[PDB]
Amino acid sequence: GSQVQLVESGGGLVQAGGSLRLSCAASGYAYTYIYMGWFRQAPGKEREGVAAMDSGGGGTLYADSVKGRFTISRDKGKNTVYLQMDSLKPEDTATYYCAAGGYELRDRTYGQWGQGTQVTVSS
Amino acid sequence: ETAAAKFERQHMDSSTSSNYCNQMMKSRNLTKDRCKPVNTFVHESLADVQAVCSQKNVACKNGQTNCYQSYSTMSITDCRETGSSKYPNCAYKTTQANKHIIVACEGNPYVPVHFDASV
Repeated sequence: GSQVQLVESGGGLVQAGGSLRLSCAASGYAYTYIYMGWFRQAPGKEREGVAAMDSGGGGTLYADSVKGRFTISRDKGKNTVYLQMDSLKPEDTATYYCAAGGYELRDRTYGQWGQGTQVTVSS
Repeated sequence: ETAAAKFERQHMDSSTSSNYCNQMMKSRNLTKDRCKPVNTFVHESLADVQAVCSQKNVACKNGQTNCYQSYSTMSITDCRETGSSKYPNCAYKTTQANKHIIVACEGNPYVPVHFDASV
């Protein structure tokens, strides 16, 4: 385990109005990442921060478009971050990326990235 | 000038003395618009300093959380203005140290863009 790996699971294809969970677990880093979060890149759009949370479970921030529908949590394992996604909308279709080691929802501050997990919300 | 290149101009001196800070603060353009009050130079390879962005994630002194602390201490030089220093006539005291460096990292590739502290 010489490499840091942000292992992404969950996501995938779902109907509009449905629910998904995304899970991310880091391996290969011996300490705790202060911030972890989820970013996404939707078709036709730049990458954006979706949700982020600090290692104490605080400093929680959401994109305005997902507040009240998505819930981020870090209480389920060291350097793990989960995103419960309810009431999904077609415009939530995107590649979702786990990120670790940055600050808030600022993409340029994160240096460890998952490979990306497709989420597709159909009508 | 990219953010990464600004960090190298302001903080890297891998090839290398009580006048050192007076010479270097001027040569790296840190006395041009104002006397930069405190500035650290690192005498380690650029590869070893860039690698700190993969080392221990710690809080930056301002509260941001994308800072990284070197597992090893590094050979550094602290440059600090003297009591008489007053711009346009900047003057610095040089202090050599061996401390853990703390840098803020950004970008892709993820590299140092700010020198935060030494501990």
